[PDB]
Amino acid sequence: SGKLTVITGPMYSGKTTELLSFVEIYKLGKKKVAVFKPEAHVIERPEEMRKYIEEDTRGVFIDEVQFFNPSLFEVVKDLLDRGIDVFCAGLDLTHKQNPFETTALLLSLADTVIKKKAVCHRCGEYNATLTLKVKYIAVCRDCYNTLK
Amino acid sequence: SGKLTVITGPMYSGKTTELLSFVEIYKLGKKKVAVFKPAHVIERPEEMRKYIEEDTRGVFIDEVQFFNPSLFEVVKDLLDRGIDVFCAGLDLTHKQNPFETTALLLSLADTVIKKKAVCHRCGEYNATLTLKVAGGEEEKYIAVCRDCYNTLK
Amino acid sequence: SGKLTVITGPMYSGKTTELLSFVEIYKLGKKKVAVFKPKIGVEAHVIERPEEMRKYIEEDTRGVFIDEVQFFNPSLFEVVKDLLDRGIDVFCAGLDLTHKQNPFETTALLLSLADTVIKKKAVCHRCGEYNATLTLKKYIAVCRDCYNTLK
Amino acid sequence: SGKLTVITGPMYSGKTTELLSFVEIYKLGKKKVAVFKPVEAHVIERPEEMRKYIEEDTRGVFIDEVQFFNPSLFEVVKDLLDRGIDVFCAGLDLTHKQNPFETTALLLSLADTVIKKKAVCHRCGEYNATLTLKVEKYIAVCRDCYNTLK
Ligand SMILES: [Zn+2]
Ligand SMILES: [Zn+2]
Ligand SMILES: [Zn+2]
Ligand SMILES: [Zn+2]
Repeated sequence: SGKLTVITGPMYSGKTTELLSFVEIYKLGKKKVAVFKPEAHVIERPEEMRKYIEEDTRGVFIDEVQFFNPSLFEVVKDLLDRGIDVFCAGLDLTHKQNPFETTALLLSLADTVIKKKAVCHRCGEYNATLTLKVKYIAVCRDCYNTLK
Repeated sequence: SGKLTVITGPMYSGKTTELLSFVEIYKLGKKKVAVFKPAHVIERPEEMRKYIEEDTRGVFIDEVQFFNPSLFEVVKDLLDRGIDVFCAGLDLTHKQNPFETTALLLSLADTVIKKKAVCHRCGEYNATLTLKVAGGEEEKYIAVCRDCYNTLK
Repeated sequence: SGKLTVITGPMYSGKTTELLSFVEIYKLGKKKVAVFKPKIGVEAHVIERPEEMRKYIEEDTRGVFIDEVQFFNPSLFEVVKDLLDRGIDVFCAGLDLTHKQNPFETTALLLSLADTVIKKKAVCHRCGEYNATLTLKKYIAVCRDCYNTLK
Repeated sequence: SGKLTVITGPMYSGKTTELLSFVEIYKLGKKKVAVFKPVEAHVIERPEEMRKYIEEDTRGVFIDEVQFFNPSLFEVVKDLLDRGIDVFCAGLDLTHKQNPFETTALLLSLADTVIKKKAVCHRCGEYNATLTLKVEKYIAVCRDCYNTLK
């Protein structure tokens, strides 16, 4: 079976650079990869991935998954079932601290969860877990609460 | 502020014994804790209020799958008040669908711990799913890897 | 091949309990385990030397659990490796650093071998925060800032 | 105080880019950082040479290929943590004969966080390589493949 890794955290936490880190490890090992965003194939629906996935593909990499429809749950469970490893990067929470549904569903399915931190825009510590509106900023919980 | 740790995985993955690892650290430290299951046995997340005091430094909640998704805001508020929260629950049902309350708390978590069980079928330390099977020997629930889930279920 | 998991942290960081959390999952799963501790599966076999483990391991044994590894001879590194090569999962708990913040060598060597590392924290004795990573001095668990205020 | 993160694994498991990724997060957050090897990056022979490149401003220090530094790096890193500086180190945990690299082992002891990286196994093509093997070239392999090839 393939395994699912989900990388998550606020804006500016290094999510996409983590994602393409694994992309690099797979390419180095000479595994065939397919990379998607909402060199990546820019797609509207999760059902568009099949067209860029070959019999040969052993890794599928997905960026900004919060923006995909939740049907990506089922398409990823299917790739896993076929023995394809899947890596997904996206925001866990909105700027109002509500979950992004597609990331939540993927977090439930994940074999491995990576939570990434950012530098806090207000206090400067490497301890920021949240995204705050106004342009977007990454902040820790305490700073989020004092800023609104 | 408080930080949220979420322990999850399939049945028989040791998630309760794990959250007790955490209760104990706090007791050893002479800290006041409040422990909940669906340890006080409550029905609604809004009932935690009654058992949490001004010097409660840690909140521990088991079987989180069985609570209403309002637990998300209950926990968010505890974190903002500086109280550390530890939650254990199942991530997926025997049909491999997400439990909503667990999925919400994983989005909010500072730290996620994914637990594995022993695969009931192939024997390896690698089971991530729960499956309902015929219960003639010991309907029953078993923990399986994905390969074995697909073979059996 | 077997997998190595190492749990480390200061005193009072719940390392022993985490180790039993792993024993019990093998037990529920009907796997045969062997549990060891050093001379300072329901029995913890108290043994002096890492080479003494072989006498309690049957062809059948699928997981090996070792507590307080800092007190074992560093030969534990080769004995654990052999166990991995024979398809047996090993889980080890111990202190990473002495009360003087020097590495415990055996725990150090096991960390380089580990497939998985779990770093555990205690409640800070001075501080009250869930952030102690160090042991001090009675022994007391403390965060790095309080360790420096106290000594 | 600062916190120590140690990134480890076999060759081609992506340690260097993992470390640089943490550099980028810091640089974007407008923290002053310094990088070292056996935002300015310095090549240094001894760990004690970091001292002259750390300013009162410096909030992150990033150190690569740590298996080649003297074990004295442990106490240099301890001092930096004690002065409020965060430290990220990346280096090989095991040599190609599966003996510990001493310097990494000690930093693993000091670490607050440990990241173990995996490579794709050169022999069986899986994402499960934890070991390095001299074959002269070096390759990454799982334990099972290592023992199959020697
Ligand atoms: Zn802040
Ligand atoms: Zn199985
Ligand atoms: Zn303290
Ligand atoms: Zn292999």
